[PDB]
Amino acid sequence: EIVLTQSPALMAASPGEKVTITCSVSLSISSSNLFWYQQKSETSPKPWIYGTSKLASGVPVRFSGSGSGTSYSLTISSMEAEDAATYYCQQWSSHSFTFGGGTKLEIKRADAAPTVSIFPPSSEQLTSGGASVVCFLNNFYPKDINVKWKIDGSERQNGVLNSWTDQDSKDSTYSMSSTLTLTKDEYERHNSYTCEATHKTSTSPIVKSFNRNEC
Amino acid sequence: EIVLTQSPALMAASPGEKVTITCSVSLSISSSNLFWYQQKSETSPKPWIYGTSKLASGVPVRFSGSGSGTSYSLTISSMEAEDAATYYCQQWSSHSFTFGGGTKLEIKRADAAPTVSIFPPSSEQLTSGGASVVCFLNNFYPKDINVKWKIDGSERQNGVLNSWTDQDSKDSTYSMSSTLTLTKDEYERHNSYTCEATHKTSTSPIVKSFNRNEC
Amino acid sequence: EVQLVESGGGLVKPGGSLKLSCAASGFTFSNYAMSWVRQTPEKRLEWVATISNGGRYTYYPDSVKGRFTISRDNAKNSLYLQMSSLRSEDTAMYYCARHLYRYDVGGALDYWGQGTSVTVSSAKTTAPSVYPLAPVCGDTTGSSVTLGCLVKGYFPEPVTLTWNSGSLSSGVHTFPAVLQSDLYTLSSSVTVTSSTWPSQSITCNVAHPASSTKVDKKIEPRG
Amino acid sequence: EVQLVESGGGLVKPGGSLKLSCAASGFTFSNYAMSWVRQTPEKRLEWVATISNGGRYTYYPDSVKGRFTISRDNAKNSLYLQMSSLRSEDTAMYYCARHLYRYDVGGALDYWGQGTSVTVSSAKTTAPSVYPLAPVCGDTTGSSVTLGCLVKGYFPEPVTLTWNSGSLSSGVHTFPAVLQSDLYTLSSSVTVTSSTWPSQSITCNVAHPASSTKVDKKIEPRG
Amino acid sequence: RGSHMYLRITNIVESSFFTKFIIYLIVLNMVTMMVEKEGQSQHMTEVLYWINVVFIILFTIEIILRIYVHRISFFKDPWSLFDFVVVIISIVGMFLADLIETYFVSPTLFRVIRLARIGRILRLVTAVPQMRKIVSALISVIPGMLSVIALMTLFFYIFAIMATQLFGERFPEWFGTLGESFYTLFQVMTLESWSMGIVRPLMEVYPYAWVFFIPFIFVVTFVMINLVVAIIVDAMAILNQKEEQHIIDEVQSHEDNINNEIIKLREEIVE
Amino acid sequence: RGSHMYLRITNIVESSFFTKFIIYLIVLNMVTMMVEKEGQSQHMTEVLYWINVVFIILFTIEIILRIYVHRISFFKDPWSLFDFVVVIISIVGMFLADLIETYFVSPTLFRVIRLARIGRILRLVTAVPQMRKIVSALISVIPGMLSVIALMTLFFYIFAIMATQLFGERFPEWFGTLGESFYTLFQVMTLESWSMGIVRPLMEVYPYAWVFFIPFIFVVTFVMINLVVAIIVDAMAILNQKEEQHIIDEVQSHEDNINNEIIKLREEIVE
Amino acid sequence: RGSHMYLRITNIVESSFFTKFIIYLIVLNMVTMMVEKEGQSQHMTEVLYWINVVFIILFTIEIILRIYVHRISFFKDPWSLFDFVVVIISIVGMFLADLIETYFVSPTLFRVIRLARIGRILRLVTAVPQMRKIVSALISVIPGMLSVIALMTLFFYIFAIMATQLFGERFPEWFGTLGESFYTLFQVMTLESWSMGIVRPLMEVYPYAWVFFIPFIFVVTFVMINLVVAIIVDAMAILNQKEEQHIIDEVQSHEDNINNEIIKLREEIVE
Amino acid sequence: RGSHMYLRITNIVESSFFTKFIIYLIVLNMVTMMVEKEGQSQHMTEVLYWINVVFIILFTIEIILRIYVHRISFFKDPWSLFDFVVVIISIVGMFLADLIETYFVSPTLFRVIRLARIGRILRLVTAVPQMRKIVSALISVIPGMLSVIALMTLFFYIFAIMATQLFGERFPEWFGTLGESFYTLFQVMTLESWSMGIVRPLMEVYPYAWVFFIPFIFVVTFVMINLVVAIIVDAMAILNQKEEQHIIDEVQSHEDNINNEIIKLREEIVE
Repeated sequence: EIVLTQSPALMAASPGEKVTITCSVSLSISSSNLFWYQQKSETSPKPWIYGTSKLASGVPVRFSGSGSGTSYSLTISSMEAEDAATYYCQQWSSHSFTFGGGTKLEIKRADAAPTVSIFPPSSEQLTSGGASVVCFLNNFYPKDINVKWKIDGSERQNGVLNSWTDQDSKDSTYSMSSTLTLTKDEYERHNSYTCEATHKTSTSPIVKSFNRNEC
Repeated sequence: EIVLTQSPALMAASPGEKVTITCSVSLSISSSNLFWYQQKSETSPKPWIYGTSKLASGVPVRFSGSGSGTSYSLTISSMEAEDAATYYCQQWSSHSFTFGGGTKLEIKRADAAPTVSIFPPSSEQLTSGGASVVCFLNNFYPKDINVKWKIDGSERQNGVLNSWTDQDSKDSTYSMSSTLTLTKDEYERHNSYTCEATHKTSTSPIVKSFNRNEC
Repeated sequence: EVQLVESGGGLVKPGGSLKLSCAASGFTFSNYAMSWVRQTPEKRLEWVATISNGGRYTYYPDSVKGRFTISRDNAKNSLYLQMSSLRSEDTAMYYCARHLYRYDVGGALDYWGQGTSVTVSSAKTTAPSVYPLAPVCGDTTGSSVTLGCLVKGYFPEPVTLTWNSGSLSSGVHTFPAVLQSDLYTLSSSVTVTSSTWPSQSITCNVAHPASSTKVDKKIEPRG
Repeated sequence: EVQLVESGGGLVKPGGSLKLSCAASGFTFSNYAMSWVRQTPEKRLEWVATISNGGRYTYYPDSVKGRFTISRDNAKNSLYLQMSSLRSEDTAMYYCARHLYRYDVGGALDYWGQGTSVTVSSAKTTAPSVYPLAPVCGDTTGSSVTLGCLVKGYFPEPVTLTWNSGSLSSGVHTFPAVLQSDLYTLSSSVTVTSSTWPSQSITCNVAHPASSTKVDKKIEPRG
Repeated sequence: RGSHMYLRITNIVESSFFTKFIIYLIVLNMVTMMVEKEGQSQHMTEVLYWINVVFIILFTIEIILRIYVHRISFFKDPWSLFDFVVVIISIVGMFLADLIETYFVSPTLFRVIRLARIGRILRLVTAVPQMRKIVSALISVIPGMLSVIALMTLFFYIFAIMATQLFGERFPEWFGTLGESFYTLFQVMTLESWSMGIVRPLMEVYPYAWVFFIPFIFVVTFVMINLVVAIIVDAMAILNQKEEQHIIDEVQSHEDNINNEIIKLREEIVE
Repeated sequence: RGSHMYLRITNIVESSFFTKFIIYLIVLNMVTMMVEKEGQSQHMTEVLYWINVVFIILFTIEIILRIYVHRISFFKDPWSLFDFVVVIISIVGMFLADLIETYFVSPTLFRVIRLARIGRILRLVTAVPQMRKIVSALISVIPGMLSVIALMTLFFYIFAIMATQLFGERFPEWFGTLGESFYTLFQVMTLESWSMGIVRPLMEVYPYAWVFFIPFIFVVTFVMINLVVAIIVDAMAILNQKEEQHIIDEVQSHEDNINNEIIKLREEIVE
Repeated sequence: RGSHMYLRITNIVESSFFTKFIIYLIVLNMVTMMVEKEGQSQHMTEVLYWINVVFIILFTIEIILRIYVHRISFFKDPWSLFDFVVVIISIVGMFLADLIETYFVSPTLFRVIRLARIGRILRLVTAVPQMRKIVSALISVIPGMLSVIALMTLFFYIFAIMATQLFGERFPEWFGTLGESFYTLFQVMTLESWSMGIVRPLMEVYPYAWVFFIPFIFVVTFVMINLVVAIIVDAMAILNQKEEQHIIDEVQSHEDNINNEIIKLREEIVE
Repeated sequence: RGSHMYLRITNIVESSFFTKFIIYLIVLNMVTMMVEKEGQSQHMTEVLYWINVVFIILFTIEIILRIYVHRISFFKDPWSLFDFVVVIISIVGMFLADLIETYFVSPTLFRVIRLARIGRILRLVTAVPQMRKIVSALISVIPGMLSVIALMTLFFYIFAIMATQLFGERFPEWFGTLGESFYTLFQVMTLESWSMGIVRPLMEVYPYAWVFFIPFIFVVTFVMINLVVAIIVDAMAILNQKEEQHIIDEVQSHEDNINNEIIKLREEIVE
């Protein structure tokens, strides 16, 4: 019933940096009963530290853990790109496991502008009775990005849909897609469409756009 | 060092028939020390009878074993098509395993004439400096078949090559290929080629053939 | 190797019931206590059941007491979680996990299975629409071009998308799904040199086993 | 499950040396004696080595005494057969096999691995020629037609052949290889309706990993 | 007729012949219960039924004879009391067990009415005089043990309380309840897998678990040793007490011969 | 009034009734401590609380009475001294436990305050006279064992030194430290999995490991045998000492019974 | 010549030298049977053969000599009777073994003819006087144990019947037949893996299985304890019987030494 | 000067002080060998070196004093002989072990020269009078066991021969050689995993293996019981011999007092 809280929730860290993350416990617990797990994207958690400080088999000795009572921490002496993961602390008491909220390590690269692309619907969707204009923003960094939809001058954000990737582990850029879905007629009686893709690298938005009289 | 001998070496048997195969031992052995294995095409042997008579886990109770001293046997009360396999007896004594020669069960279907085909070389093989005329005999039964190669009237068996399949377990027909390999010129100065495929169903050979002036 | 594989999962309706199963290999299963751990969609982990190594003692949090039932068969080397009166709260990846120490019903979870997703929702299994994203008639510079595939209107989360049977396992992004009106929309981007486009080589291989659906739509040149 | 997987094998020269390895799973490896069994090309089975469960006792037939050496590592759960002074006699599939009873160094072999082929020969690894067998210009009746692929001039036995990436897993026969002058010739037949022929759909997928070689030649229409 | 039969019939029941005769009847009845077997002919089952009926009436006249002579004293010898119960149970278990199970149906009875068989085995203790001797000897040892058995039971209770609270939270299959802990400590007392099976797994979680079980082993081993030593010196005291008296009796015999003659030496002065 | 109360109240406290009375109170207090249980009504908890209060004052007046009579001697009988400590702890463990833990917050105390329960169980030894007898008998055996226990401890130390330096490099879980080695050798002494669990795995690396442990088993088994034999022959000596003297006393009785007559006869001969 | 040879040759066969001489021959014959080995030279086999022939005739003349002196009494001493049989078997096992197996062929005989070796080892008991003493002492203990061993066997039979009918349906490898149950209960009596190997697996199906086996362990341990105590107090009785008589004899010495004087003094007073 | 020193210096060596003083020196030297440790400062190592040098010379004067008084008798007491050897070994092991290992290099010496440590532990037996007493008591028990130990060793040899031939063919890790079979039978004698670990696996292959090992267990258990019973009744004989003589002496005292007075009754007639 003990609650475990972790800080920070996200940690933008750069290779070679000393990283330290904290697990705080709502009660004093035995240091032998606090554990750490590492979970990488779309895999199950793996044990990482047994008790407060004993590394699990195969954990790089750059990892360490320390703490007692109500406060515990995990440290990387110098981050590596493979360390980018979510770390969960865990305790056991009474007869219940409880887990920390997790801390997501975010590998820090340098600024990268989005390759912005845009697509009018295929006529198969028009024959399905509607439309969805699509905008792509591939291999940008940082994650924070605004996409912004104007449709013959006027904005029409009412149907905007957004999906970010994680850090692609190819170069730790992000990607994003944006879609504005429209009715059959809200497409065919309008000509010019734009996603005013503005990004931390590009205060001038890329404003990749198309017209609907040609294709 | 005890030798185990099995009879028959091949057994053409039909579904529903009672099948019995014998393992004879050059010395008296304990019936607890004689074993049987079933090996199916391109798989490893599987244990089948433990001691003279205890069936292995999952063996269909149509199988049985009996024997003592120098003579042992395995019996199927009524053969099924899945029983088609090679059966090995095995004993252990002193410190050596010895195996019987094996008995191959041959399912008995009805007579089936070969679909006979013949092929002149592709010009890729001619540009390789030679030729190999090929003859196919697919889905015949029984296995026993003669293939016979004539080349502008005269036979030229000097380069004949033959490979049979096993029983294909689709319908327990056999297949066969035959090839006569020839030099560049022994092809290009001759016109008519034949494999005089004669079969137990077809005392008139199928004599599938081609001429070499067209293709 | 130690290995754990969960099975079951899929889609349930609220109030419904589902049984998860976990198969264990590479260790003396009867020497270890076993647990089930949720991971909710916001990635919060949550323990839901524990069973002793002999099966005689079972533990649950109050969120699932009386709804769930953990059980094991030491002969089949398998672990079960009967879930009942399921709720939307219970939508999560469910992991099967072995305890670190033998017989110890506490401590830590040293090996975790791959998980099985359980969706509890009132919506209905729909097949995916698949629309080509033909590029704008414009710059089309050919040195590179962005191509996309849009997969829409399905509901059970695990669709799968692939470009040309995996030959284009580069330049791709497969964007996480999102829930419109009770239905997911997914999209993917591939960026390629014109050395393969325009051509049918750009195949969007997409599957939705929850509706037994597969199609291989082509991102044909726009005109 | 109990499982055994052999590894090593391949081609050796006479007098040469090779080490086979067997990996065991799903049972207490250190409780069982283990054996190696040959199967020669004429399918005669022949036991070649036995090791006790603790590794302290080893047994061999006189055909291989002093040439072969069986050994095991109970921690790695693995079994080895060091073969030396190899001869053409020793060409066989080698199986790793567990004994039926625990500790018993005799009795029966209750589980067998899949095997690894060992070839001892003086010849040289060649890549396969691949010739289409375009059908005779003649009846060509289209309702069915026999098509063939000829794979020639390689030497290490395990080539693999496939028709159109396995989509034509019917009507096919893959004929066992045979040894011309030190080189194998293999062939295969497929019989198909003209609904797929003449076309490049008839792909002969063939591979020879012993020479890292793969090609996908087409049985084009003859003319 | 009259008590002349009672005098004569006691000379039967108390005879060495009658005792031995009944012993062989029990042995033969015990043997027939060895060939009873589910996989057998109906004819074998019918023959065994009649033979088993022959025995049950034949032991019945034994009980009747023994009651006829010993009467009110029969129902006080624990050995004769046991034989009586077994004959009664063996009557029910052959001529009424079906009539019971067909109405008071319970799954236990198909397993409990077997007791009529086990009882007829134990008659081989009751009939054989050398067996009554050894069994009564063993039973008479028990009263002297009660105080040390009570102590051991109390030590077990204390350690079971402690082991439940110390280890039961994380090893409930061994210590999760007082009953679990009692069983596991009994296993530890017999030294059965105590280290490799119990205490080494515990010390992966509770490093000082050895501080519990090794003192436990010393205590219960020490108490078991002293229990056995008590039995030895108790039985020795029963011997020595006999040797002591024989020496004292001979001292009092010697007291007689010497003193009752040395008395006369003062009156024989008249000679 | 006056010492007539002290004389009369001793005739109560020293009475067979009062001894038996306290025994039943301990039995009932032990029974009540068996139904205390987390899964129970608040009303049951409030009731059991008052009953547990009733006992603690009722045993308190017993201690006061026993001190009032025995005074300076009470604080010297180890049995009375134990009962006194138990009442003190049983007061603290119910009316000051929270007052302690609220300041000296220690995680051991949540598990140590149980000691008030265990102490009240052990009073069933102290109150029952037959139990005091067996426990004092057992304790009196210990002084005679100290020399052979010291020897065994010294042999264990020597073998633990060697076993660490021999096998600890490669079997640290069993011999890596002197404490690890001590524990493993104790396991071997109890013969628990000694061969299949310890020595056969060792001989997979150290073929002559049997030369270490088999002589060890002989030595410690021989010392254990002689330890037990020493206890047996000590108890027998306590017996024989009685039989010896009784025989000598009756010899010295016969000494006087006769020599008094050889005295008289020499003066009687003068008649 | 004549009986002077028989008188003199007895003074050889009954001599301490001849007794010791035969002992060394047995030791050397035992040593030679240690170097016989399959991996050896033909020349070593031929040598060892002749040496084994030398012994067999040399022990043969010993038997002839011992029969020649002891005659009718030789074939009644069990020790001499054993030595005779061993020489007979040791002749057969070297000069007729092939002649037997070539007609009465049996696979047991290939393993049974070893018995000629085992018998020649056991002669080291029969020849050494200190070994005859310990073996006859051990054998003399057996008659006293028969009643308690018969009881233990009967308890095993009863529990084996019950354990088969209770657990054999679902644990046939341990209780499926009366023989299976007998073996498992003997394992339990030795406390070998009784809990972790047998009773805990049973309680995964039969939670109250502990109610069967824990009382069983108590009973058979109690019977085993009393069996051993019986052996101890029997051996002590053999001692005390000697001390008793020696004390009585010296009392009866003192009887005469004094009573002879009380006789004389009454007539001496007449002086 | 002169023997006046020898008279005075014996009053040192034989003093209760000197004995106790040496005991504490051994204890302190034993303690210092507990803080010796690889992970320590050079300064701790240098300090311990000098302290260990102080002890080695300090025990040297003890040996010199003890030889100076006991001289030719010193080299005959096994206890004094042991102490001498240990001092010599402890000299070599600190001032010559390196000079040996640097030339006569062997991997055993780095593990065998540790013996200088183990020897200085065993001095705690030799110096303490209560420990010499218990060790000499234990050793004196051994001669009485030799005949039954020889019998057990001979039975083991016979069963090891049989077990090798019966089971070693297919279970060589347990019975493949006489040495394998000896070890496995010793495990079976200790009852360690005898059934679940050995005999049950065997009976998968040799169904009648129980006919071998269960009789084996009975024999070696019976011989072990009689071995221990012999030790008990041997020690009891050492007691009862004393009780006997005291009674006989008092009978002879009583003989003296009475007879030497009853003599006078014939001469006192003159009064």
